[PDB]
Amino acid sequence: FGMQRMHYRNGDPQTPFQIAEQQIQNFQVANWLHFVNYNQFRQVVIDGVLNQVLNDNIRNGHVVNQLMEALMQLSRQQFPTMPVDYKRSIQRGILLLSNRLGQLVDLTRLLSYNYETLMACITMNMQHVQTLTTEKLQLTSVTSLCM
Amino acid sequence: MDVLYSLSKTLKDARDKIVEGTLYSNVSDLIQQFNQMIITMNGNEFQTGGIGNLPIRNWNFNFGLLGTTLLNLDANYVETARNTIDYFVDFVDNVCMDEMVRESQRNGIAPQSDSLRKLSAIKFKRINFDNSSEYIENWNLQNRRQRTGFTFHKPNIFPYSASFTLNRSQPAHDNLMGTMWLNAGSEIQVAGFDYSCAINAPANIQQFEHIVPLRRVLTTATITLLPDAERFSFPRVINSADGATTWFFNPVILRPNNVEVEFLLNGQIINTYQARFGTIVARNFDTIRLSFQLMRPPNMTPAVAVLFPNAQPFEHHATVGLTLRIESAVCESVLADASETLLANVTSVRQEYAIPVGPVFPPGMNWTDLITNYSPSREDNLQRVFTVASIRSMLIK
Amino acid sequence: MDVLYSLSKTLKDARDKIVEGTLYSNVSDLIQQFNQMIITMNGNEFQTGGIGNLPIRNWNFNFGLLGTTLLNLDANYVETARNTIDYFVDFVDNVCMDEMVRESQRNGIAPQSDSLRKLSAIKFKRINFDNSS
Amino acid sequence: MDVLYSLSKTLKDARDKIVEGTLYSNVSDLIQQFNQMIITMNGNEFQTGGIGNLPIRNWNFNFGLLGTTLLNLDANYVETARNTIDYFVDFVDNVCMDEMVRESQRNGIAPQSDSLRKLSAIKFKRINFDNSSEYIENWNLQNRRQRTGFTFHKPNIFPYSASFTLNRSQPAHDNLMGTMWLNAGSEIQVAGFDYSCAINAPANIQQFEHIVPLRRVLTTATITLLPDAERFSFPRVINSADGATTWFFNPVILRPNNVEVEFLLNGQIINTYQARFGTIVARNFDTIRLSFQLMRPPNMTPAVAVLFPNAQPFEHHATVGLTLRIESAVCESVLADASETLLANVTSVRQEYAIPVGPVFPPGMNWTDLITNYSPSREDNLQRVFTVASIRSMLIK
Amino acid sequence: MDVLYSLSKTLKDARDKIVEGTLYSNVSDLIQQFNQMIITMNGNEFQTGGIGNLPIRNWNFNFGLLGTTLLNLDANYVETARNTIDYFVDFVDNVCMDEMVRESQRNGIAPQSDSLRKLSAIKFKRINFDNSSEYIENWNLQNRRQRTGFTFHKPNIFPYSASFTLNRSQPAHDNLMGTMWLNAGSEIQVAGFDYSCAINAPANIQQFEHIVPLRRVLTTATITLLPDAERFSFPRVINSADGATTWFFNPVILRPNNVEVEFLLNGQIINTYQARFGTIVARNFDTIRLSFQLMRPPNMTPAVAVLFPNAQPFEHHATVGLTLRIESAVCESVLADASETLLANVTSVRQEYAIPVGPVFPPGMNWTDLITNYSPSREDNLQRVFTVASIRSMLIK
Amino acid sequence: MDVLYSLSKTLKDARDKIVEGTLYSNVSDLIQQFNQMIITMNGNEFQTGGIGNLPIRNWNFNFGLLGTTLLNLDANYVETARNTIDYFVDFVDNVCMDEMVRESQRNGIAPQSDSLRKLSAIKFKRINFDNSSEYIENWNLQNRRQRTGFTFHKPNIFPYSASFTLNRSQPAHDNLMGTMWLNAGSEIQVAGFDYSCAINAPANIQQFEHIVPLRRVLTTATITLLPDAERFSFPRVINSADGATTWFFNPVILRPNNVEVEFLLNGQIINTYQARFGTIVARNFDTIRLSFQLMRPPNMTPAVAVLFPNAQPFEHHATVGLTLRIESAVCESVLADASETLLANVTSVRQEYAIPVGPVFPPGMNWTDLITNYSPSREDNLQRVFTVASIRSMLIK
Ligand SMILES: [Zn+2]
Repeated sequence: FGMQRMHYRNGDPQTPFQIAEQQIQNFQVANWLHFVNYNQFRQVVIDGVLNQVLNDNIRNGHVVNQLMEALMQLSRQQFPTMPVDYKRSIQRGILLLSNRLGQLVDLTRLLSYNYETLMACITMNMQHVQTLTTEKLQLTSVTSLCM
Repeated sequence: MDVLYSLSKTLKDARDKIVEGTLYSNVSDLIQQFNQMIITMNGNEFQTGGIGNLPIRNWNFNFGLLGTTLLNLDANYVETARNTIDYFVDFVDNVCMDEMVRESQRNGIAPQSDSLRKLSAIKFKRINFDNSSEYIENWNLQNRRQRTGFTFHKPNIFPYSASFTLNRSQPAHDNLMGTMWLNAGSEIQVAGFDYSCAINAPANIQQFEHIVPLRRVLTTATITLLPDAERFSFPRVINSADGATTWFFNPVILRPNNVEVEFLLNGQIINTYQARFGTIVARNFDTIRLSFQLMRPPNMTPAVAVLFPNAQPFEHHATVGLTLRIESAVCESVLADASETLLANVTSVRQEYAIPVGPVFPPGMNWTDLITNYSPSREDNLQRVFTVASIRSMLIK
Repeated sequence: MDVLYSLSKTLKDARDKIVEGTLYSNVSDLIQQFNQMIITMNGNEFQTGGIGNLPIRNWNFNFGLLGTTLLNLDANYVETARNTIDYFVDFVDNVCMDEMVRESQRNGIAPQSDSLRKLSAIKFKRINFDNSS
Repeated sequence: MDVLYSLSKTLKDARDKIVEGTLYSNVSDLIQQFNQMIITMNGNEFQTGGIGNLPIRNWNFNFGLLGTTLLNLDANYVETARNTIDYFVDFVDNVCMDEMVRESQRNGIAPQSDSLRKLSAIKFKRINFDNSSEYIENWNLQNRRQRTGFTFHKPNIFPYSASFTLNRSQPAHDNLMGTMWLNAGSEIQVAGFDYSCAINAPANIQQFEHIVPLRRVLTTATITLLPDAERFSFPRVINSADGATTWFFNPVILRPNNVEVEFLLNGQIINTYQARFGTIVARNFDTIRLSFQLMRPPNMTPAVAVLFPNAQPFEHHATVGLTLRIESAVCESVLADASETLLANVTSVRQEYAIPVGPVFPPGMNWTDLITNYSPSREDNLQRVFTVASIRSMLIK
Repeated sequence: MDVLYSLSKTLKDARDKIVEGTLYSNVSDLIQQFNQMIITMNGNEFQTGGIGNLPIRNWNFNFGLLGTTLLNLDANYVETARNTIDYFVDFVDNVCMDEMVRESQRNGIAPQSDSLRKLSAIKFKRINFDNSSEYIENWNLQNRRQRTGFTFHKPNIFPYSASFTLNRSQPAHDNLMGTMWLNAGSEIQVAGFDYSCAINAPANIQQFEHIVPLRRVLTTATITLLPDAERFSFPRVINSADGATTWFFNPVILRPNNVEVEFLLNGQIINTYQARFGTIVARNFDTIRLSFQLMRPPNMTPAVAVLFPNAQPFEHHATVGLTLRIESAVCESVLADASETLLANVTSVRQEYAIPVGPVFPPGMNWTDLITNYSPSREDNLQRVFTVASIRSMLIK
Repeated sequence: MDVLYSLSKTLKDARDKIVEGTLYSNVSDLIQQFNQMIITMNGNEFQTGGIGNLPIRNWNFNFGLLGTTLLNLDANYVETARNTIDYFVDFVDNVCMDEMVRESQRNGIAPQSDSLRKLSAIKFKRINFDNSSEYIENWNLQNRRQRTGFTFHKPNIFPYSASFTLNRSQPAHDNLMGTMWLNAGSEIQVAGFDYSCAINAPANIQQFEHIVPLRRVLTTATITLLPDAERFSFPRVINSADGATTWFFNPVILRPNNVEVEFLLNGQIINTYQARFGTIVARNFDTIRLSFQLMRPPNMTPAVAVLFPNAQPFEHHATVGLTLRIESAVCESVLADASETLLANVTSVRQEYAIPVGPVFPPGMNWTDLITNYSPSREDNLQRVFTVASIRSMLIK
């Protein structure tokens, strides 16, 4: 959208999507950014045990119908000073994702359903605390799971 | 305004639908809207009140989302929902009392309080929900300039005007002629009287006429038209026009001969009714013209012939009346009636907090002085404050 | 008669529920009924009026379906919805004024206008919605 | 309506900007809009006229696009542009004359001609361009129900009402008292006269009063208030109230003592001016109340004392006048004034083609009868037809 | 002429748009036109003035182009732009004062100064820009022989003609009859008087008539028509027709009976108005015919009956007047009015530099003598000099 | 001040140009300026109001940039644009009402409100846009000390001064001589009267003279000069100089012999007109000298010779008048006139919020007392507040 890149300043409690949407007026990318700003788990006891649940937009996979609407908005988007080969490459790389609408709506239906059926067999609390060591995720594995 | 109705509609539904033991599929589409509301309202601060004795309250929203993982809603979920709902209900109560209390001569249809000017942004536009009540439907239709209609049961379209008119008079006040009327609420009671009982009128017939102009154009009105106006049918003493002396009125009642009730819109006769009583209909009108006449009875028994001599002393005065009561009507502008309590809520908020008289509304919210001079700026202010009163009447009982 | 109430109930709800910025899950069950209504009403032509000074109007329905892919309804969806709703509201207004004006001594409970006699088929029965008034 | 203004704005700019020899960068953003207009208007057929003597014309659009490859526009491009522009200007001229001639009692703000009902689709919505004129700005603001203002130079807010009032009268007409007035255009000339010159009034002071109600609420009006109304200051003979006899009026002019000019809005005094002449201002008003009084001069030279005897024959009658001229005012509704020619264009189109009298407008477009009964349906029709007249006045000189 | 308007339009826009700190995309299409102007005007020399006291100035253009490489215009660019603009503004000021001062009987629509004859080449044709002002639009439309219209507020269409006419007269001047009039600016005040008050006229009715021929055909004129001409309603002494003796005029004012105002075009009645006052409209006319009549009042009170005896001494003379004021009108030819200042600019330039009287225009630029004999060669000269005055009024305030 | 006009010009253009369905190339240069405006205004907080009843409002700007790339602007872009535009329009409305309400004796041309003192930094200088309106052009030209001109239609250059002068008088008041005048708005009506009609003056000629000094130098004025001042031509009774007694004035009107109208600048005769009526021109002047004279008619009919005896009782008094009406004029300083509404906007803002009387402007914004003593500090304050009123009149209708 022609905007200057942000300097983050770590000390704020505001994530880059959370500053970005207050700086971006689209009604299509802003829907997606405001989803991701406040998707978090919802703490409720079910039969005694506390559980960390998704909202129902992730749960039935309907939220991907907005991410792909926000992605093919970034595909009809001319960039003001990017070189054209890297721009055409990044627009077609977005179109690699935005043409798998149903294939990823159904994938985040399946992922959430497996999380559902295995969350029922939890018997201790599902406490969310930031652990010390982290399980490293490769985004290459996410691109593999997508495509 | 749309987001304020949306906040109140979700809080009403979440007091109604989110109960103990109910199935989750009954509330699965409401919890998502309530979570969207929490996500939108977090991080924002508001300030309500500051006029009259309405206290300044600061509002800060820091709430967690509600759980989406139950099958039947247990009492934990109901109690945390009741906490969040009670805080938001107190917030929207104070926003509505901050908005009904303010007014502007310049553009009254715009929000005047700081909280509702802050809620009128597109950041808060994702709060928005269905707009199903009549006042928010007519708000959204008049925000796009389409035709609206408010359905009123006995609308207060007439200002209080109890007066008379002497077509024939003298300082003796023993041979008078003219009309008397009571315009009150939705009811016109008119009575033309002659003391001579048309003993010297041509063809023993005296023509009366009473023209009531309205302030707003009523549409599809059911009207009970009865003869024999009951209030102007007993003896009374009445002050004169200048208030100097008083004159006596001892009526005997003839029936109204040749009743013609016409419903005028821009001077054109829309509906007319000739000697038909009971329930009548008037489809489109802003002026009501009652044309009744007093005819001297040509055959009289000896009990009647002693009442009306040919000479001067008339101890019994001929009087002919009509009664016209608008039972229900559809009006494009806002009014008050016997069904809603919105004007009562507006006056209760303006009188409870000792509010100074502003530039638009009459002192003390006098509805007679408000419908006597019903300007379009006052119309816009009245519609805005009635819409906010309807919103608060949804939340606060 | 049932389908006429159903048309009017969906048009009332779609003026109420389909607004700018509202969440899609609030309107996810209404857009399916409104699309069923569009699918049923396409290809059909109607003729209203013809008695007194009520003018003869011809009605032709050729509309596209509404999108089912937003998360929050933006103003494009609201404007195309307002167009389709205004055409259907004008249609049902003229059908109701064509039906209130007619009467019959023989069997008055039956529909008298040509448009409501055409709507009383089972082709139009999938328009039907809740009957709550 | 928006697309009709857009067609006319592009045709005006393309007569202005597309000239011979001009640089292409001056017209690079106009040729794209004109090509979008050609692309939108092709394949469509229209039919204008059909009422009165306005002839039925059929319009078919089959045009090629304009070239986008010159550096300086040569005369070939100018000639093909002038051809396409002349055809579209004739089209929009006949659409505007087809729209100004029609009216409706039901909803006058809607387009009435077939061509403008066809242009009100979203297929033609890509024609749309900037809306910079005052009438299309107020059209777009009142299409969303916001506050508007039309700035008028000497507005024709007053209907023509030349009449009088006799507070004291007799059939001899030799000792009269009361006011006379001329309300015309933007000018009120009022004059209260007494024949006795307050020789029996209490404290030798006779109070006059003249209340002019307006039809629409004027805002921020500059008003020249002068004393000594010039028209009612010379001798004249005047017919009576019933028109039976005539009475003579031989005025001598005193100055107005204790002038109080009040500007009432809904009965509330907004502005007041006590014995101040010259240019005054009235910020918000719909009623003008002039309260001047005639005081008998207590010291008179022998040339003055012969004019006003104590007895009955008054050959010189005391007369006191005021003049109030609204120079410029901002009104939310449409009016006519001395600056625009839009009412003249509307009447010229309605009189040129011999148009029958419809349901809304007065016969012959009588502005006195149009502002005497200025109903909101007539207001909507007048605003729509004035907007179309402004569009045609942009194209057709 | 087109390139002179183009120079002035670019200099006006470059004083407006090229400011400090503004974004380059706001001025990206203006700097290219201004650079095209610099590229065209370099290498050329001009010579302005040389008539009267207008000094001879030599103009040489050697300027560098403006930079096209900023994002926000800094103050360096603004200062070098202000230098180049001030030199070009002084040049176009002296070219406009050299063109308004000259005239020709042979073909006045052609440029007369040496500088504007040099600018009328195709070498300078790439200077050309949009032609959006009313005078250059009507210049370009009349250069192709199409219909134009200048919209005037109170046009000076009437020459000053204050005179009278005695239909019945004698050297005693005690029983006179006829009309008096004042034609001034846009206002006709006419008054027919009879000293006998039609005491021997047939049916006690005296017919008056006043025919005003115009010089140019007005179109779509809003006209305030009032009765009772105010200037001819007080007593005055007036010289005779030969100027020998003076006669006295003591008017009392009757109202005008049977007013017929006709608007003639080529002898054909276009519009007619019978006893209608207030604001009227006249769509197409070049002659105004006022036909009012004086009727003796058949019923008179004793205060009136002493004014009009049957015998000869009439100390009170019956007088009946009308007033007709053209508020705004569209005329195809150029005129002067109360809104523009173009005639004032032309006369200021011709009087400031002590210019000799030429062959076309009247001495001292007498507008009464210019509109009295308004020949087409004088029309062409007046339109050319008014167009150049509009150009200079754009640049020089 | 420049950036305030720039904010208002972009908001006006973005209400005009950014509409639904318009092509992107029509608005491609406006969206970049509006994004530069958003980028500049973010992170800044303002505070408006705080004097009288003008409420204190705090302004915080946190908006996203309009960078979405469209070919035709859809309704999403229009709605988010309308939100941002409505917030900025409310901001600039309150800044303009905060600036028109304040004044300073020390340096009035400087900004007085806190918001406009904060906007006068170079951080906000990149907001700046074209300065095309007349008031901001004259603001920018007088900020560099160059010549300006405001074009007024009927300027209010004359303070209200209705008075007289008795060159010959006595306590009997039966043989008077001198001038009377009305200076109001743009109109001078003067009338010299002699009761003897120059029966003992040398050569039967009485010379009158009336000198009107102006407050600011008018330039290129079109002036309607008519004879026979209408207001001083009917009989009236007038209080004396000390206000003790009243004297009678019964005029008969002679024509003005030997009219000499001179237009003085610094005592030098710029223009002179000898016995020429109708429309005249005055190119540069600040004093108007009217020199008319009353000549006794040497030949009189018997109806005239009875009016003017040689002895003392004069029942008919000779009176000679002129009328001078400035239709349009160019003045370097700001004024008020019948065309603009800027003074009305300033007085409406100062009267709506109940503002105390400050050090510079007269109480109640009396224009007569403001142009009576029109000091240069009051001139600077008036020009600044009129410029801000023009800005707000662009945004707020
Ligand atoms: Zn004017």
